[PDB]
Amino acid sequence: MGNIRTSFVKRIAKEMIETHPGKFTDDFDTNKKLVEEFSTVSTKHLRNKIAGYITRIISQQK
Repeated sequence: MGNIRTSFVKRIAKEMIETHPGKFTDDFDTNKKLVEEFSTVSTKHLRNKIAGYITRIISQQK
């Protein structure tokens, strides 16, 4: 096996979301704008995974 390496991405997500408590609106558009109003992640297509990640956390949270 090797290293896991994924928790750091989760930390970036936290930093991005937690800067604005507009959380748990369980909509893709909401999380989209939530990401775009902050955005601290490199790689433009990686933003997609971030937006989906938020939505995923939210849907499982409820």
